[PDB]
Amino acid sequence: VEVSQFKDAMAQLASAVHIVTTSGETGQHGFTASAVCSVTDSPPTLLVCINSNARAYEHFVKNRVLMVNTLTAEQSSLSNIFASPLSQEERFSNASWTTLTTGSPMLQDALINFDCEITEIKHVGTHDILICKIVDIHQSNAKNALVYRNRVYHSV
Amino acid sequence: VEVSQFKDAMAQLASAVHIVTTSGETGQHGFTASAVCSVTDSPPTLLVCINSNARAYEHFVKNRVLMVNTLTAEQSSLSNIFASPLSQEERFSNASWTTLTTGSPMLQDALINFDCEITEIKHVGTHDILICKIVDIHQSNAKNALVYRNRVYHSV
Repeated sequence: VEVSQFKDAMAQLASAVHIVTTSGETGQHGFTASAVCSVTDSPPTLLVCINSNARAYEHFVKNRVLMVNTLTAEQSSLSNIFASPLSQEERFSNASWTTLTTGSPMLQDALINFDCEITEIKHVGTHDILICKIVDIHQSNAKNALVYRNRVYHSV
Repeated sequence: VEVSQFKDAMAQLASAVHIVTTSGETGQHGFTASAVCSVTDSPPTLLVCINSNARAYEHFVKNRVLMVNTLTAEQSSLSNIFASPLSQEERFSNASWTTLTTGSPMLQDALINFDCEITEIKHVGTHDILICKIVDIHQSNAKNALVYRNRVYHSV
């Protein structure tokens, strides 16, 4: 199918919004993602799709850990910031961060935080699939989720 | 992490809802899925996670094509029907279906329809990842999406 048609069809597919981070000597690194889903509960595992040409990519390959920080309805600016060509220092300055187990930065006031080991990497052309065993979780209660659909944000 | 904690954390992660189908001599087969996301646009590709122990599974392995039918806000009963131990005949009787290119059943009145070839299969324990090249698309306009979060349905 044509790429434009696929992009317009994908614009219809509602998705949760996450900021996926990792830790480095280069310091903190992260990116906004929608292509995240659970895989299995034996053991709890999720996947994250990543552009293998992105600035982000080799930090994830090198470290082999990541945090999935699922965003609340109040964090749409942060979503945009982590999707845009800003330095990591500027990006991270816009929220508060800690760590769980891996050292990957945990976003404070997030909807959910899944700290993961990148167990394996599969190549799918311009993107890779990161298979991620979950090793620590923090969850919120009574918060609303950020959702992206029709190229705008929503509260669910 | 504990499975119960992971399930409760996943309950917070908003997701689109899809009915994933394929075609057979055994006839039509399908299942409700949330673990679906785009992968790449070179060429347009999505993935679908499937329980390799499910009744559904070997039909997908045998046929090597599937349709992702993304649901509208009006199709929550259909979502439940395709998640429950009903015969495929009973399931399919509850909507209208056609075909695009692969013969996988296309759900009428869906939000989006992605007809796919299952290019490769990766094993991740109890689940597999189906890598799916998109070969035909139908999209709706001006409809609302079904979203699942906190174990209940939503309109986005």
